[PDB]
Amino acid sequence: APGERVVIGITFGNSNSSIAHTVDDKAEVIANEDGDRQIPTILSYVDGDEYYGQQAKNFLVRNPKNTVAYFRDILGQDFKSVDPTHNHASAHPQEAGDNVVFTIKDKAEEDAEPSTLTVSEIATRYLRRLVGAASEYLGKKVTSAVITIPTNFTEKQKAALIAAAAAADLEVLQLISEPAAAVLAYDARPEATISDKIIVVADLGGSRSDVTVLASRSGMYTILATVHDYEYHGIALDKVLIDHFSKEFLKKNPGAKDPRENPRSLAKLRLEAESTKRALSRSTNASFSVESLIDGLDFASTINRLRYETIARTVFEGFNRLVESAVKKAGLDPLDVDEVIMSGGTSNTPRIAANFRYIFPESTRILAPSTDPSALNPSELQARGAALQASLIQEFETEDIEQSTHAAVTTMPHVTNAIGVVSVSEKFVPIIAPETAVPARRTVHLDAPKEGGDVLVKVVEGSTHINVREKVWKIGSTLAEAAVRGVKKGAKVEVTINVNTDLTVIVTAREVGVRGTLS
Amino acid sequence: ATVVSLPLPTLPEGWAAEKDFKAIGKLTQEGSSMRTLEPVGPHFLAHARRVRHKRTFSEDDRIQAQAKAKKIEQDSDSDISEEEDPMLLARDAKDWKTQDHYKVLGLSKYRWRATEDQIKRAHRKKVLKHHPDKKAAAGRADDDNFFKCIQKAAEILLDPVKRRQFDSVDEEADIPPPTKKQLAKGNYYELWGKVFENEARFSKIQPVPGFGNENSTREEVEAFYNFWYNFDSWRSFEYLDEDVPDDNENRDQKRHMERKNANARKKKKAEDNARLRKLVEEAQAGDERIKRFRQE
Ligand SMILES: Nc1ncnc2c1ncn2[C@@H]1O[C@H](COP(=O)(O)OP(=O)(O)OP(=O)(O)O)[C@@H](O)[C@H]1O
Ligand SMILES: [Mg+2]
Repeated sequence: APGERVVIGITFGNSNSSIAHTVDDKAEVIANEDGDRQIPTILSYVDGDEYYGQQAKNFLVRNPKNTVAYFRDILGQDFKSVDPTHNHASAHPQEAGDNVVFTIKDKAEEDAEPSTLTVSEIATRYLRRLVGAASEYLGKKVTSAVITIPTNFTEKQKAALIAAAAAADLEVLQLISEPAAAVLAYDARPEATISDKIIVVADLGGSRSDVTVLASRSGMYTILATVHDYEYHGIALDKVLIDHFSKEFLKKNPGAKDPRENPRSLAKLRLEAESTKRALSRSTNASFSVESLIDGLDFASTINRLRYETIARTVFEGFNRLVESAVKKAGLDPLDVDEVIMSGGTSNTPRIAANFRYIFPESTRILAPSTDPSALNPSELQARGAALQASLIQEFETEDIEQSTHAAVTTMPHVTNAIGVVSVSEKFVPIIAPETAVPARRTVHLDAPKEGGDVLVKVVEGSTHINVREKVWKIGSTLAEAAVRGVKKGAKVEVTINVNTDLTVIVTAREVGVRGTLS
Repeated sequence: ATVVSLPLPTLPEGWAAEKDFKAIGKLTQEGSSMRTLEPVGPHFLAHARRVRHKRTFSEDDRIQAQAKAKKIEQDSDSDISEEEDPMLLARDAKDWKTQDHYKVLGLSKYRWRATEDQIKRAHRKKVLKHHPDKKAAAGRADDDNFFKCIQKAAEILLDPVKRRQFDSVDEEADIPPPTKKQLAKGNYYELWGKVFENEARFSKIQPVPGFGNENSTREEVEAFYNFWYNFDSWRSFEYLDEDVPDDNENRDQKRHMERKNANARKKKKAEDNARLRKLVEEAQAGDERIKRFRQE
């Protein structure tokens, strides 16, 4: 029932998931029974018992054939399109009809035939467990949720997700993009101030990378560009360390077999490399030790953050090439960006944030934990934004969400060029920012002339131009010319510009009045 | 209301209008652009309230054409990537660093003049097609050999510096000079124009003079010759370096091997520079524009 809904926010990624709710209109991330707030999206079975989260991540050694992981992408995807690279260790999907399936032993009996569960079945079980843990934490039964998704999920994938939630007895009020959840996590805070900003969302995960460029004006955001890279990521960061420590171990122990060829050894090396990576992401020095790598041989060594970034230098310029590729695809310049929010678990690395600090001018604000005191957890941004949206839409009727999420509401012709006024001294001042959305009315306060009196407010069109680098405005066609009579010396003149849906432009220039209409 | 510390223009003498306002221009559909919003946030919920008041039931189908007008979606184009795999490139032969790394990835048409985006796209396409787990299940034990070939090509061409090194060493994408008398039967200037632009890649100055036809002016002739005679190139031969056994750890052996490969690299660079100089000399010898210029 709409009046009795129990809503939460869910972030559902390839690597891990997260759950969140709202307390006193403030988003708070939920910890599960294990105490984890970033819960790995991994399922594992032992003796017919279902395990999830950290236990399932740990049980990779215990069960080769009962571990399922990296199944988020496979949802709503045909056999040809699905990629099993990250899933190579996990059960091989078998093409049954159009829906690949994993074959695992989920029954309790030791001589029982293993079940062949579908990807939808697995997503259903995982969302059921997530909802259940949210239910124990809340003390009430969770009934609803808003789930974040990337912008390139197909309609078939959305249908698969809603069907999985329905089979998990969870009704999805709305699917929102992770960049939108991350921006809302900041904008919906009490201390936040709405203002026109160019926002870059850099969601750097384990198996994926997303860079999205948005223009946020009047507290509402319009997507300018998006890029999604599957090559550079936390898995590659773990891999350069697995090879580095495999070389070190092999050199120290002559005649030892390379651990990379043994599945158990490589899994242990990845888990220990990930733990060492997070330890060196929280500290400047990290230890690396594994008892009995192979043939009973132990290994113990150390590594510093400087050596980590030195062996990982190539990915840093890969991320740079990604960010300039995205800005060029959005037709923008680094001088045009106001804020870059760095999101995802990998976003806790200080050196990447410093790299964007050197890439972008100092006027741009880099919202990352190591570069801003007021920053939020990059792994919590999406889940908190989803929880805030769930608390905002928990009372709407399903018809209200359906109508509010249609193209008739979202679509509008954004004014391409800028609208401003010409200033002269004995330059184009923008009033209406470019790429206006729906009806926009902006206000500016300008200085009067040296003595004042009669003053000319000439409103013209404007365009941005880069001069070699520094950004200037270029005055184009003239829109309107108004006059204010007898302005006081040193007084301020208030100028308002309103662009109505009808494309009607209303101009006002009253000193603190003249009004005009452009059809 | 934004406060700006900038002065407004004084009104010119003898200017007036009805209610002190003059309309000159207007906004156009060319001056605007249609994009679609993401349905998120309280200000969007207020906008949706207003739209539900104005229109109630949303005309999604009618406005689908408007949304289709100016929107960007993912472009899936594997038609060029399909290409052809004759005899499966020696039946999935696998041998490090000694094979063709543009045929596996369908790069024959583009070769050096390629884009990282298409490289990534082709890599993803043929990983999906020839993945060992995905497709070798049907008995294709040696498919992983091909997957290894895609992987090797992926690392070698992934980074700019090393991919440039490989291109520089063995691009295998060059035109031999048309010294043959049988070849020398068409227009001399067109026959030579292609070679200079083909090898012009390595120059320091990106804008490069490009020879020309008979009508080429004397100043252009001088500029072209001066630029080619004094030419700086970044062609390098490191990719051909001898590999080292992993067992070796001695600093002395590593130092000795490093010196040996460095000297070989210097020798290769010098011989390449001499070869380029020889080609430039042969071109000057063939050219008759100088003879025409002396005659004027
Ligand atoms: N506290 C941390 N410090 C540093 N790195 C971390 C931390 N927590 C997680 N990571 C790493 O960052 C990545 C997780 O990033 P992110 O939160 O964006 O992933 P996800 O949401 O689980 O997945 P997806 O990328 O599919 O959206 C992984 O590589 C993980 O190992
Ligand atoms: Mg993520």
